[PDB]
Amino acid sequence: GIVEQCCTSICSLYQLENYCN
Amino acid sequence: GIVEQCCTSICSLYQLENYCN
Amino acid sequence: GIVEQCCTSICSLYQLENYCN
Amino acid sequence: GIVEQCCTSICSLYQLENYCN
Amino acid sequence: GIVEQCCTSICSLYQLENYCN
Amino acid sequence: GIVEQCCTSICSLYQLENYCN
Amino acid sequence: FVNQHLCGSHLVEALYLVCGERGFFYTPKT
Amino acid sequence: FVNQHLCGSHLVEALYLVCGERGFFYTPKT
Amino acid sequence: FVNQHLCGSHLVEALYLVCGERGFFYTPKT
Amino acid sequence: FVNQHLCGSHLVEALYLVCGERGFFYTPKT
Amino acid sequence: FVNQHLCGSHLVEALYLVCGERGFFYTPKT
Amino acid sequence: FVNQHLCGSHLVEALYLVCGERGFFYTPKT
Ligand SMILES: [Cl-]
Ligand SMILES: [Cl-]
Ligand SMILES: [Zn+2]
Ligand SMILES: [Zn+2]
Repeated sequence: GIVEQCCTSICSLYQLENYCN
Repeated sequence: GIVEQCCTSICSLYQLENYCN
Repeated sequence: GIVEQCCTSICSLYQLENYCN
Repeated sequence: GIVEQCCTSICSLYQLENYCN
Repeated sequence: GIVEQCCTSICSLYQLENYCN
Repeated sequence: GIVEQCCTSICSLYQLENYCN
Repeated sequence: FVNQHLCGSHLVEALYLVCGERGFFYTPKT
Repeated sequence: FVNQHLCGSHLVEALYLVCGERGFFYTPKT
Repeated sequence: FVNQHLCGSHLVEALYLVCGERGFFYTPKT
Repeated sequence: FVNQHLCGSHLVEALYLVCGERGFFYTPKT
Repeated sequence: FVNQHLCGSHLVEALYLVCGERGFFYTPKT
Repeated sequence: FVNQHLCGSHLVEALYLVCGERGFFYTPKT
């Protein structure tokens, strides 16, 4: 999930958009 | 400048990127 | 909505709780 | 203290009210 | 008080220091 | 750098002023 | 708890604290 | 609600949220 | 742009930033 | 240091940074 | 990404997220 | 005042606080 993607690993701003509505 | 523009108007992450090192 | 209400008026943590998953 | 209760361990929002005035 | 002064006017870190424990 | 000074080690508010313009 | 006046990111912060591990959805008007 | 780890500035943000107008004390030494 | 570790309230702050008006969901359980 | 214009949670943040391990009290009018 | 309305420390936060390891400069008018 | 660990966005928040109007640079690579 986002936490694994972005906190555990790293993610880009672009990846963070995956979680927009 | 960017500080005033973001606050009084709006700004983009793309504009904010110009202030990165 | 909750975003507008909390900012233009006030809101409660109890109202904010309705937006939890 | 609050740090042991809430940072070291976990605490609820209700527990955090213990530290209101 | 300090909360109102910092928000409606301005305040200094030196004034804020008076609220430390 | 600031990160070594202030995050890795600790730094004072006064030290943080070293990084003002 | 007290009533809250929360704009912008402060709302997302408050939602984060209130919801925790449940998470939340942030849905502004739009 | 939930239970999370709240440390540092995040703790004091949470206290601000919970307490608001009442105010609070943040006293890490205990 | 860059890739950093974004955890907790900082993650949701980032989501707020990226998504804004669109809104987002923060769903740590997945 | 510079003068500060600090509302809401930003004050609690500034108090947190200024006081550190001493902690602080946040006492609004109310 | 969406357009941003960012005052005070929220701008520094947005710059931090956008720039990451590159860092940034914050240069207000003033 | 005090000495704390200031990392990440919290560092840049502190810099914003200390420097304000003067502005600052956040340059983690050094
Ligand atoms: Cl604000
Ligand atoms: Cl953190
Ligand atoms: Zn943090
Ligand atoms: Zn704010």
